Amino acid sequence: AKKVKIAVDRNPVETSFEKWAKPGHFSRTLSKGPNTTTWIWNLHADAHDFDSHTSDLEEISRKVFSAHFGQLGIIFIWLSGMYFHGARFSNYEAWLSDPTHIKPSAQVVWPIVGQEILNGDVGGGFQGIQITSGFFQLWRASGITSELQLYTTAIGGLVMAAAMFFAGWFHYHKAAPKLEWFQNVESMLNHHLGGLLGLGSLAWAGHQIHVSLPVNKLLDAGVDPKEIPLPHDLLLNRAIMADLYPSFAKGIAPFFTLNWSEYSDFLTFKGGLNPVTGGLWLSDTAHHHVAIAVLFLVAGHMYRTNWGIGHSMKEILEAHRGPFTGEGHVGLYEILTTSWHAQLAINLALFGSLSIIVAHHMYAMPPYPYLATDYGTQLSLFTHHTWIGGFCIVGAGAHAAIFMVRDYDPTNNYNNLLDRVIRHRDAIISHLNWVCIFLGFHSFGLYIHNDTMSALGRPQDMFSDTAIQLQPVFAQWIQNTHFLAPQLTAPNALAATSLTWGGDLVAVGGKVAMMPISLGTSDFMVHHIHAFTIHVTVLILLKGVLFARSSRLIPDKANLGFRFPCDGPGRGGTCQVSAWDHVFLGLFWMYNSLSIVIFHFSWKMQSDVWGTVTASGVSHITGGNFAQSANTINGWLRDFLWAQSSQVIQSYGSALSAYGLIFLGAHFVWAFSLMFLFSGRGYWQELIESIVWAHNKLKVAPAIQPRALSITQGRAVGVAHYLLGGIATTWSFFLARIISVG
Amino acid sequence: VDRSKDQLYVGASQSSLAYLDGSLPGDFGFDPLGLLDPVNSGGFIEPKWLQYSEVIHARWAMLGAAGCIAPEVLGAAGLIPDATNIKWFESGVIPPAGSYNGYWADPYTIFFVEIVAMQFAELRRLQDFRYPGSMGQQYFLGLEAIFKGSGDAAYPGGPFFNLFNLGKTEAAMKELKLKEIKNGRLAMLAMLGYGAQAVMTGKGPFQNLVEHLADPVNNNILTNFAG
Amino acid sequence: MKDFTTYLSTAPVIATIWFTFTAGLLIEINRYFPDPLVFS
Amino acid sequence: GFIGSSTNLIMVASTTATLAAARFGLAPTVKKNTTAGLKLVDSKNSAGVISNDPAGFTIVDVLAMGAAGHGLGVGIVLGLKGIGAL
Ligand code: CLA
Ligand code: CLA
Ligand code: CLA
Ligand code: CLA
Ligand code: CLA
Ligand code: CLA
Ligand SMILES: CC1=C(/C=C/C(C)=C/C=C/C(C)=C/C=C/C=C(C)/C=C/C=C(C)/C=C/C2=C(C)CCCC2(C)C)C(C)(C)CCC1
Ligand code: SF4
Repeated sequence: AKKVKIAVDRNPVETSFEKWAKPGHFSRTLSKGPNTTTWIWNLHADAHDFDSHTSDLEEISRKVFSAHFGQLGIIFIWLSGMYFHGARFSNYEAWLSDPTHIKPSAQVVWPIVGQEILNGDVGGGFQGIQITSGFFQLWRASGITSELQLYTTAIGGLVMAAAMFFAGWFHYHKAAPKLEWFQNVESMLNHHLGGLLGLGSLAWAGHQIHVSLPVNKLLDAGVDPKEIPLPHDLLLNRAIMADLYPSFAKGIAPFFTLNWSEYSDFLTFKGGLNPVTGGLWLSDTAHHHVAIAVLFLVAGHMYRTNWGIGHSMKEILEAHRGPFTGEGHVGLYEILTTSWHAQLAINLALFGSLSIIVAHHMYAMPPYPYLATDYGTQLSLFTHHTWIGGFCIVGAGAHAAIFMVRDYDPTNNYNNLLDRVIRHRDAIISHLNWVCIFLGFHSFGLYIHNDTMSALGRPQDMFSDTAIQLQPVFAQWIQNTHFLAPQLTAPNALAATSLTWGGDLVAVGGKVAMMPISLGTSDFMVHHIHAFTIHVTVLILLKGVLFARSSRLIPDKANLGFRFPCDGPGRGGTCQVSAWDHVFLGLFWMYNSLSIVIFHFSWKMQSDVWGTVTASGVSHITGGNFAQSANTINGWLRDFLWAQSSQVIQSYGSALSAYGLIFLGAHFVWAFSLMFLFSGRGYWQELIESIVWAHNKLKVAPAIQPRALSITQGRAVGVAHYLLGGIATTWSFFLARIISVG
Repeated sequence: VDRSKDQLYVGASQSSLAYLDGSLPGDFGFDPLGLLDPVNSGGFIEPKWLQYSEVIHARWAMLGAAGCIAPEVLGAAGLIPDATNIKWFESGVIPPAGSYNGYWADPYTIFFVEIVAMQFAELRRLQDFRYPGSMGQQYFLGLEAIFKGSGDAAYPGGPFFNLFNLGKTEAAMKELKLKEIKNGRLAMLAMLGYGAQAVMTGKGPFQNLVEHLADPVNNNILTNFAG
Repeated sequence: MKDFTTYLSTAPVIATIWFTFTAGLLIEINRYFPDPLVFS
Repeated sequence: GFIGSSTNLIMVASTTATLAAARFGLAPTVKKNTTAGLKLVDSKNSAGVISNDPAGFTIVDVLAMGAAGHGLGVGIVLGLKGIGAL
């Protein structure tokens, strides 16, 4: 058995600026220099396609490992900037005193060409752009009270950024791991589960118990931020902590004697929300992170490394075989330890799915104080993390297909699961095709039915709560079960996990933090639109993966590569047969689906959750008009788009006028993209010929011959501008709307 | 780990015995994580740096273990005034834990002298490891004659670092290197003991010993969890 | 150093420097001569 | 008086049982993995830790069964309190 050990090569690559001055050095095709403008685009498209530059897996792995330190270095610079701008260009200290009546702001524009109008009167004796990232609420939760603490974190971030960039250089040019080091998947999982996640959660729980809880307890009691003891005083003076939490008078003895009930004063199971801040109890989060730490530290001892005990991941996979699936999971261990693309396909799929879960769980169970009543931050965070998840999921389809074309090998996959999936791909795709048509007719068709009946003056014939009803009874049943959990199935929980299940609302600063969310006919219809749009996106992406190597149309698609434009006008025309083109079409459908998801979230929250609380009751921002209007297309066009676009198109002359400009700018970029999507390069190349003639006539023709974009780049440019314009349009529309009425 | 002396300690493994041949001082075959394996080694994880670093830690720890308890012992014996009878963590190294005012300058003035003094001492020592014998070449007020080293970074020797030229024979020098490393490893663990006991108890190392002897059953780590 | 100064002469780097300079010149002119609509 | 109490007895019993079970071939050890059928079988150990114990009981077994015993004991101790028995 190979011993798990450190293994590197000394000084593999000399540190020199020689190759910086030789563009295209990394590739044998491009290293000879440009002859046409296509070279310039090719230089950038191939820069990070490491496996296309060499076949040595060790060389690829080292480039991946150091590229990751580069990414981490950039993230630390980004984080350091956020903390720095919070320390130097914000109203955080003023906000801490009056969180409800002050708008977070951490960007200040210089006065030039009249742009200082963008420094709005956000409160706290401060002028600047109102941020929606939620950093103020994160900083308060961690117990930060002064600009000095923010400033010190920013310095430390730069030190970490330098360390990351040093590590990247060091581990590529000085001590580069060997291929066998990377292939210790058992050891990597043990460290990333027990160490990265387990210790990280334990350490953060340590910060929460000793810093976050004491500081936030005094803040929620009305204590002034400057009179709260500094965090190190809490650490060094057990007496101060024992005043806040009496169990601290007993030290760590209850933990070691298994008298864990003593810590019930700061390790709780309350549930619900803190009625002062509108966020989760921090004593609940601290117990959460303690429990998570134990779970992951246990998980980190599962795999065998060097001492006999533990599991062989190869032995687990090979054991799980059944009558219906041939050889089963044989060969997957080899694939997953030799293909980065296979690993990236799985990791992107779940990381993206995880991001979407974060979006849902954070709106329903707001973990930060004063997050719930900052409607601008709530809408932004949900939208942001939904989009990241969608983009990541599409990347999973792309890199699964890349594995299919480049790394898949039939000799190692005979009658196993991967081989058997390929051999009934027509059955898989044909059925998924039918499901999409069924879902399309019976979900979007219901809206078309409703629009027609309403236009004909037959409202009694519509699918609606006051007419033919479509109640989501299954979702309604689940809500009731979760609302009653504390009584029977979660006896030790004081309250339900979320107020969306049912019960009483929580109001903070005269506004609704969270309240029960009712599910009617309109909610039934929109959920089956979501089912429809997701299934089609899967169809496009899955088809690209399963037919990446061949089809009945192109029997030898694998030899044509992952990314090619077509195989000619023959066979009736074969434009966009390649797997890359399926990712291209999948992006549009991913954009179409997640647009409706966030429109669903925006309208539902404004109509039925968010609002002001007074003696007369709760008045929602749009007055509960989602239920009766959201069941027609005209309802969405009128009551959502037309009505709620009032803020953005009326923002000129105010601090929000930048959103008005971007709103129009994004419409422009979107329409600009249709030029690339609708046309073909053959037209543009012929146009460039005439323009070249004019430059020749004047002796000003370039030496690098102008060329129209390649067919594939024309598509890449088209979708990139389509997405940027479409998303940036909704971005401006959301922020101008919510920062104004929120 | 097997204390005392043994042919091999508890953690010794057949894997570690491939490269741990006993030549190095203190080689008891204890390398469960295999950090001294020469094959495919690099960076700071290599036999020369790791062995050099252990000796360096051992020597600093031996000074620290004796220095972190000496003021309390001499203060108890009355050999020094009670004003200087202070716990090692209250001397000003950690001002939040307490500081001593009465030095001829503030600790930040003293610290600058430490930086300059240690930069010279440390960077010159580094150059002898990177370029053996290089510290005996360039002029250093005539002191370069004692900075030639010996080819082994951890044991420079010479007319000063080996002032009384002890360990003249190979067998004698080998015996002394073993004694240096075993006292050093004991001191390193003692320093770790001082740090943990300070956090656990808040008292000095000498008080902890006195109280444990007074009533061993009621004074120990198990009873120090509570208060 | 020759290679590094060669790297600084590549098109993207030259474009960055030149446009940073050109933008700085235009911004600074509008800082000292604000709101120019006509030539007088 | 923690020593001799119910919690102390359970923790000592659980850790002793796991150490005893592993040492006498009643639980998996460093030199004995388990198959899919829950049957002990000679394993392949990369490190090959040395032990003078007649049965080849290494320090890793002590750590493995010590941790397993503490998990078993802690679950029982907290479990019995949950139902009120302890
Ligand atoms: C000053 C130190 C230094 C020097 C002289 C070199 C030199 C070299 N490196 Mg090394 N390297 C360094 C630092 C250095 N490296 C660091 C810090 C890392 C960790 C990230 C690496 C990681 C690394 C890898 C993984 C590889 C090299 C390679 C190379 C060779 C080609 C470099 C090249 O073409 O760069 C020109 C490239 C650039 C200028 C791109 C810079 C990208 C960085 C991350 C900054 C991007 C930030 C930017 C803001 C991104 C957003 C842009 C947006 C705002 C528009 C060459 C021998 C390559 C090779 O072939 O080696 C044999 C190779 O594969 N290096
Ligand atoms: C990783 C997370 C973490 C960390 C770092 C801490 C840290 C701390 N906790 Mg907390 N705690 C945590 C998680 C954590 N806790 C969790 C999850 C819980 C819930 C069960 C608690 C519950 C809890 C309670 C109830 C109490 C603490 C207390 C403490 C403090 C004293 C601990 C103690 O007695 O240590 C004992 C000894 C050690 C930890 C060993 C220290 C070893 C040192 C660093 C060695 C240094 C050696 C080196 C050679 C020195 C060189 C010196 C140089 C100048 C030369 C300490 C600040 C106590 C306190 O007073 O809080 C204010 C306290 O009453 N904690
Ligand atoms: C962890 C994430 C991750 C990683 C490490 C990679 C890595 C890789 N991908 Mg994959 N990919 C990902 C996510 C990821 N991908 C996602 C989320 C998607 C879905 C969109 C894809 C879709 C995808 C495709 C379709 C392809 C790859 C390809 C590649 C390879 C070459 C990349 C390259 O050279 O880019 C060079 C980088 C550029 C040319 C810059 C692109 C910038 C975009 C177009 C616009 C950015 C706009 C910006 C965010 C906002 C506006 C700024 C502006 C106003 C200034 C490389 C192995 C290529 C390949 O062939 O692999 C074998 C390939 O064809 N990826
Ligand atoms: C509004 C624009 C629009 C419409 C209506 C469609 C419609 C469709 N697309 Mg397309 N698509 C669009 C834009 C649109 N697309 C764009 C812009 C792109 C480029 C990115 C694509 C790219 C694309 C791909 C790549 C795929 C689709 C797919 C589909 C089908 C999904 C299954 C379905 O719902 O079938 C049912 C049809 C509908 C829901 C449309 C409306 C049906 C009406 C309401 C029925 C009326 C019936 C009535 C009796 C009419 C009588 C008329 C007269 C004879 C009297 C469907 C035919 C997928 C597919 O084929 O899946 C099998 C697929 O793979 N589309
Ligand atoms: C993804 C992160 C990562 C990974 C997987 C590795 C992996 C590796 N590194 Mg690299 N390294 C990294 C990040 C990483 N490095 C960074 C960020 C830096 C810059 C500081 C370096 C600098 C670096 C150097 C200079 C060297 C390595 C070496 C190594 C190898 C041995 C590591 C070892 O012995 O660790 C085991 C750990 C130790 C021996 C002790 C580390 C103690 C640290 C400094 C403190 C504790 C850190 C902890 C995570 C957080 C503490 C929090 C709080 C309690 C204070 C191995 C291939 C060595 C090598 O090439 O060997 C052939 C080597 O010489 N790395
Ligand atoms: C590296 C280890 C180390 C370090 C960093 C310290 C650090 C400290 N010790 Mg500790 N100590 C150590 C080891 C160490 N000690 C050891 C091993 C012992 C046991 C012998 C002691 C015994 C000890 C005692 C008894 C006391 C300290 C004290 C101190 C503190 C004040 C130091 C001072 O005043 O120096 C003063 C400076 C010097 C001694 C060096 C003189 C420098 C001049 C410029 C040289 C002039 C040379 C010239 C040619 C004249 C030579 C004359 C000669 C031939 C007669 C300080 C926190 C004191 C304390 O805690 O006070 C509150 C204290 O009372 N230490
Ligand atoms: C017979 C004999 C002997 C003896 C021995 C002994 C006496 C032993 C002991 C041993 C022991 C006595 C051990 C122990 C161990 C322990 C451990 C290793 C522990 C662990 C733990 C853990 C891991 C925990 C965890 C946790 C936490 C922390 C929290 C909560 C949760 C849990 C519980 C999970 C000798 C060798 C002398 C000689 C020969 C014969
Ligand atoms: S139109 Fe373009 S993509 Fe389609 S077959 Fe012709 S050349 Fe290929």
